[PDB]
Amino acid sequence: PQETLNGGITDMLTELANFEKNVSQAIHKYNAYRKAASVIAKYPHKIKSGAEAKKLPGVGTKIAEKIDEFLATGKLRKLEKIRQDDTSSSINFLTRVSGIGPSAARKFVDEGIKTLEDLRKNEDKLNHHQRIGLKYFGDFEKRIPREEMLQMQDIVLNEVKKVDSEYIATVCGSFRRGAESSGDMDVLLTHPSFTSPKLLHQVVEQLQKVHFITDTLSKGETKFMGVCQLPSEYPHRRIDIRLIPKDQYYCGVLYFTGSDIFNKNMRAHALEKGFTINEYTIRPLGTGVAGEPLPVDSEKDIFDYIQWKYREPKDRSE
DNA sequence: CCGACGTCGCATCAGC
DNA sequence: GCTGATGCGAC
DNA sequence: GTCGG
Ligand SMILES: [Mg+2]
Ligand SMILES: [Mg+2]
Ligand code: NA
Ligand code: NA
Repeated sequence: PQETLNGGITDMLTELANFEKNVSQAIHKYNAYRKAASVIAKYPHKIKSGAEAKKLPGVGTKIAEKIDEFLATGKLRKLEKIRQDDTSSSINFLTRVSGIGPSAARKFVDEGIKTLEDLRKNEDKLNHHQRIGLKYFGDFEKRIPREEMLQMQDIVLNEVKKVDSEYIATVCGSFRRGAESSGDMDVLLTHPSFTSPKLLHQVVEQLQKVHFITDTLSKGETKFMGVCQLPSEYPHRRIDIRLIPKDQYYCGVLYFTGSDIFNKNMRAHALEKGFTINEYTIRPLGTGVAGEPLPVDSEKDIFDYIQWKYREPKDRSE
């Protein structure tokens, strides 16, 4: 449906969700607004009254009201006020820096650090992640055309095969769903000798060695979060690398393939057939007792157990 | 009326 | 020192 | 904020 049917409404709701999350620290109202924004975006008629909106699930008495106000006046008094408020719009802004969440942004603004310039002048009050978040603020909000993703994937598979030819790597995310662009790169790793440490680090190390990986946000025994750059300049880009055991690998690939709404929908159907699915395993439900993890050897095994027809990654927007 | 609302790895903090 | 809590980025 | 036990 064209943005311009209810775009003004969904934008109002999105911006309200952001203030809830970033300024108020009400994660649940932040999800409540997002859920209402999503259900309205998908609605194929120009909304004419709050009461009409109110029939959608996740739209309730107070969002119906705000919708009427927006229909009557082209705006919300409350959102106009919060927008112009120096403190609140700074807190909300600073959270766009990767590594600065609602709590650091509050603490910065409290001591009068409100802008990126203020951030640049005070690097010693930033932790490591936060400095990298700052040094790449602009790069991090840019999108990744599929063409660069394929070239990034060429580099990742090649270097992974070179470290040890028995690794299995799959790039997940919207890339894997065939999206024309991506926000970042998510790489899933496993190795036959890993089931239920150096295996992760050795790969990270090879990608630093050929200068693909440039910075490190965090790195553990199973997850790496970092930054990479195609050789020339291209923007710097977010890359995660996770090492999963073999018998959880295909669950990992399904989950990190997503999307969101697809996984949710699939968890929900999974529910109605007496199964649960997290990032690791699929388990039958007992009185409601999740039992032992079932064997899984492809993505398909999972879709089978729940009696759903395999879906091509292509067809997993929802 | 009032509790649920997704779940988890890593970095860094508070506190013993 | 250590453990357990909290912030943060994430389908 | 919305939903539902
Ligand atoms: Mg070999
Ligand atoms: Mg992703
Ligand atoms: Na409703
Ligand atoms: Na942030």
